[PDB]
Amino acid sequence: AQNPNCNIMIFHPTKEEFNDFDKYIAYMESQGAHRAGLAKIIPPKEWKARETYDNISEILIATPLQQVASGRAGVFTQYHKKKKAMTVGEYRHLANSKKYQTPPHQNFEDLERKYWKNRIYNSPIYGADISGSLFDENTKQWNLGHLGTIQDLLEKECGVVIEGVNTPYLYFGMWKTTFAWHTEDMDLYSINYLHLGEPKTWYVVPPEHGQRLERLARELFPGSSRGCGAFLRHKVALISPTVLKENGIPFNRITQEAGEFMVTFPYGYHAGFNHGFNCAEAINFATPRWIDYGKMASQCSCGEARVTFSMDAFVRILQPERYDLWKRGQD
Ligand SMILES: O=C(O)CNC(=O)C(=O)O
Ligand SMILES: [Mg+2]
Ligand code: NI
Ligand SMILES: [Zn+2]
Repeated sequence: AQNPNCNIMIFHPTKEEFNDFDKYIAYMESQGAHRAGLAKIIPPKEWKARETYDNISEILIATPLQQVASGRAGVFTQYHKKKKAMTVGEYRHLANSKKYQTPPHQNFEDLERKYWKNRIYNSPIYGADISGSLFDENTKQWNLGHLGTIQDLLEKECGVVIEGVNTPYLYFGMWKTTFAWHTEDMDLYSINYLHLGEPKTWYVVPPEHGQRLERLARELFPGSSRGCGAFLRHKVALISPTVLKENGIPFNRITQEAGEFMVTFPYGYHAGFNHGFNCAEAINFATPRWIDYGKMASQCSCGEARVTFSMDAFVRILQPERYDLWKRGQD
């Protein structure tokens, strides 16, 4: 069995290997990359996502989210307070202000220590989940706006044509902006490209050990657990690496820098934080190996998780017994 310790693998494809996205994902899996839940892909040196980032300041962040924390430094929840719209240029200035800017630090490990010690005492503002793309239309390789759609994968694998679309989303981050512990909708893959700016630190639990994380989370968030049998679908809970280590949960960590892709694999729980002003782009995708994970994915039916239009068909076709109850949560 390849990669039996479930380490995060880093890949350096040549320009020739960067032509066929599906084929390269399958190659990474042949080497055991999926066992970690997360892989890093460094694009060939010839490749670029677009020519410059000099003209992005007029993108609108219609609903910036202030991420307010409750709990203790290593075990907390966050809620998202909606703020007034602002442009990317306004947001960048805000991120760089004395109130929100990255502190002085020695290296990524020192910054990680400062994040875990101090995150809860601040409420950073995240421009998340903005439909759109920063890939140039002429970028032919690994262009996250030109991937094969999950609807077409389901149709190719299973023969059933379904409604729905699959488009990318932009994330504009600042110091301490946080992504809570989660898997993807329907336990899909994700791919994330860090277009510009400061790094993003990721934490991930191997898919084969995801239920260990879920059991800890039920212990650490006991009211939330009673409220919903899949409350990590709410994307609000944080647990630090120190706490994970104290409770014996297998995980790994890695820092993504600008110009790098990360791939999350089906049922790979992940969480993380941004080091400073940055912009990422991400989208879900599927392969034939995902289908069995989609069929088994948990679902939130309490009403909190509220998701996209396109998840309807996935539930309806892959999970017909759950469909009725899940849809009641959606309506
Ligand atoms: O970058 C972020 O804030 C969160 N992104 C992801 O969870 C992803 O790409 O799957
Ligand atoms: Mg612009
Ligand atoms: Ni994710
Ligand atoms: Zn729920």
